[PDB]
Amino acid sequence: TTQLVKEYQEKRSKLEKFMKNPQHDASLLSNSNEFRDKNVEFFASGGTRTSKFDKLENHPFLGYPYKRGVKRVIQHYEPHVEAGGGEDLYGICIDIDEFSKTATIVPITNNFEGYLVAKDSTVKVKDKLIFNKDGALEKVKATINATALTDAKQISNEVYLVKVAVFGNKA
Amino acid sequence: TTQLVKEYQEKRSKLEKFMKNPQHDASLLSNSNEFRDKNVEFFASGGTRTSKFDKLENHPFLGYPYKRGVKRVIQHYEPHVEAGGGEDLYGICIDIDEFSKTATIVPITNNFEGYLVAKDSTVKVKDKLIFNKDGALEKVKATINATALTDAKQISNEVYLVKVAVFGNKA
Amino acid sequence: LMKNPQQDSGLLSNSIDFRDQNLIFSNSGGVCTSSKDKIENYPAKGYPYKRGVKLSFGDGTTELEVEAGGGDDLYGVCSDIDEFSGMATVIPITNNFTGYLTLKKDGQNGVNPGDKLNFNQHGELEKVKSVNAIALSKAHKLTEDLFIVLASVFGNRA
Amino acid sequence: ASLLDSNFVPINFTEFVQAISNTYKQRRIQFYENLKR
Amino acid sequence: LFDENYYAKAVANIIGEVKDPIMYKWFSPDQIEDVDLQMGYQKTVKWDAFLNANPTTIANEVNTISTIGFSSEVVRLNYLKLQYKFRHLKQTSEKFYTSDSYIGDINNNLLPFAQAYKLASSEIIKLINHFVLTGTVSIQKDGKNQKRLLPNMYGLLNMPEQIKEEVASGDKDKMDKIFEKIEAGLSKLELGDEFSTPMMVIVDPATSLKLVKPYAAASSCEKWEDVLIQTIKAINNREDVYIETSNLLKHKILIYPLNSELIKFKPSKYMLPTPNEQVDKDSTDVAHSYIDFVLGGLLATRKTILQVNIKQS
Repeated sequence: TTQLVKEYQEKRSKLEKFMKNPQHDASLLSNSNEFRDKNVEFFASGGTRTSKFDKLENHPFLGYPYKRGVKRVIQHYEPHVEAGGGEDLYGICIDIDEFSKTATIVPITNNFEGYLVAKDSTVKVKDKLIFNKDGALEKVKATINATALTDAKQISNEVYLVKVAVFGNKA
Repeated sequence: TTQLVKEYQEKRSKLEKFMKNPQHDASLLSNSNEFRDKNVEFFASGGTRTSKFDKLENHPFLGYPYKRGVKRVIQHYEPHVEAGGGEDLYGICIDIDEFSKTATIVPITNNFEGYLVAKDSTVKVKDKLIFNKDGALEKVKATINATALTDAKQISNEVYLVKVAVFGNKA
Repeated sequence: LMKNPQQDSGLLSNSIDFRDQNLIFSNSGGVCTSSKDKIENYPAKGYPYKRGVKLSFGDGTTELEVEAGGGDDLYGVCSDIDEFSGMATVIPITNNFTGYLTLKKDGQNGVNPGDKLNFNQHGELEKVKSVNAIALSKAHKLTEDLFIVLASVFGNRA
Repeated sequence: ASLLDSNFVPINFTEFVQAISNTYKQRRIQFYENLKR
Repeated sequence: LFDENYYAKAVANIIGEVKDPIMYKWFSPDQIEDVDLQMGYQKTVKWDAFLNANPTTIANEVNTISTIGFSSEVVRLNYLKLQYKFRHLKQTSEKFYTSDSYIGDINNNLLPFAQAYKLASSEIIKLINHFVLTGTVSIQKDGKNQKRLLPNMYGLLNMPEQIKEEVASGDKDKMDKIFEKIEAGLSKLELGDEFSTPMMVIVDPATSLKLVKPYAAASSCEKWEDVLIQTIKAINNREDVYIETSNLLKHKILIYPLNSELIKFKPSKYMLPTPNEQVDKDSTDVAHSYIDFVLGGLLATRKTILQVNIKQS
């Protein structure tokens, strides 16, 4: 029984690791009065700078494409969006809603500035970045032009957020 | 992701199997308009026939002693009831509040008539039963006198409920 | 040897602390008492207070009485005595009991919680066969020859 | 709705209990009003 | 009701004689807020904003602006309900036990209901105060044989994720070593921007006596107490500091702020002792009654309480 409870906690933690805003019950109030460095978290949806004339599209998704580059996949149901990069990149997922399983995505034709998932912590400022097969940004044949604004910041065992501006496709 | 969700489902099912009233949301209602054989359930707390002058004692419990014979184990904290039988049998657990983790026990000095967990589906009517080390009833060193009133009824792979009347100790 | 001390006290009591203020011989009844408990009273022979009792039969002119005893003749446990009327409150062996009882002044140091107990010829609990009694605490000494212990009695065994 | 008011007369046990909690609250308020460190 | 339930009437008359708990002195008036339930859990949500980037200059025409985010945290508080039973005399039976100087049976330790209730209420309040300060329930001076409680039920002394300091056994009498640890604990405190708040100190009497000694060669016109007051004022931005003595503590010092935004006490409105309507009655003169009280409702922020334990081994 207790072993089952421990295993349930382990699997719950593993599942909550891959979540935008996992719901947890804590016995204490965490204190973060310092207003600096209070925005680098996995629940910070959207972008650092947002324009009123930005184009947002909601699509059904497979897997967890949050804060990753997405590509359209056609299968009977409507086509969905799956985390991926390469030459098949369609856009980048900036928001997610797990109840309706709908991802809010900015098209590749619209420039973006925000925190995105990086493959590892080998990314520095002024570095050319490419979306990998998993939709994560890796240091550099780049079809798009994405440049890192900051260094990779680690929150979880594999969570690496990097501030990146994506402004179209190369030639 | 998907594998993590599947493991979460399996762990949740295994944990909720050992629960008096697990909370499972269902997509549709069930039909139970027939008024017969609705009492053989794992959530049917209490006893089939209960007297106004029965003695009930609430104790903290370790493990899951629901519908099982309990013994007293002393540890620093107060003594707690644990699922066990043999010559250490103090009583039988008839109810559990999981929020407070408190089990209600009828002492062996009092007589009880109700459904209890059986070792396996090898119990027939008019059989002498003994409490094992796990607090489960097994077919016959019978220090107590318990007789089965019905046959073993199966609800799950290991959930076996049998209607037994326990009326004290032998000599 | 009495529910209340025969000798008076020269001192008032200090009602400040609330811990360990229950290990007194005047504490009658059980620590946890059920409202559905069967309570009897009998004429008392001797002082069977806080002791196991057995039925005592005289010549026949007078009714039966209860005396401190145990073994094969255990009828119940005395939990209270009214001294004016000499009536001993007895809880039958068929009823569950939890409270402080007299402990034998021999090996009282060896008594630990979770130890099996049985009544002796004088109605005193002793470490062990036929009566289900388990110690819930250690021996508390109230007098050079008086030792009490928290124990639970839940009927006879096979 | 407090036990301090003599005019108050509870009708049932529930009103009696509510008056008790109100009475405790008023005493706690009164204590802090007259507390000086 | 009072014309029918004598026991309810008796409690109403005797309720004024019960003294207020001492725990009220440990908290500011703003730190205590009553809730409405008896047993279960409550959830509190705290909302916080954050700045996601540098602000943008409003020059000429621009539509790209920086963003301000939000986040929330939820904290679950577990409550509990407990009861006690006490015997007393039946109301009609009092006249047969009244005496010139007292009412009751001395030989058998039986009281009228009013007196028994007042004494029983006082004992319960003492246990309530013990739990609030210590977080544990026990009736042994040894402190063992504790009643296992629910998770998310902590007191000031057992609150997790707080700063704890241990003074070595050999330095139990060395006041300088004691103050060395307190300063280290005061350094590790994290009050955020709410540091400008009054503070409260709780000490056992043995530590209290050590404090009133002159401050240490030796000096005069200054005590160890004042040295502590100055040291605490160094971190609370020269705010008021209060010291209290509690016999409940043993060789332990408690420091926590008096800001509701950091530590808040939210107990049930039925936490204090309350009579029960169920009154057992028999053919004899002995009756039984029940008293109910609720435990739980302490909320505190992470790393805002300093706990100094002086090892007396």
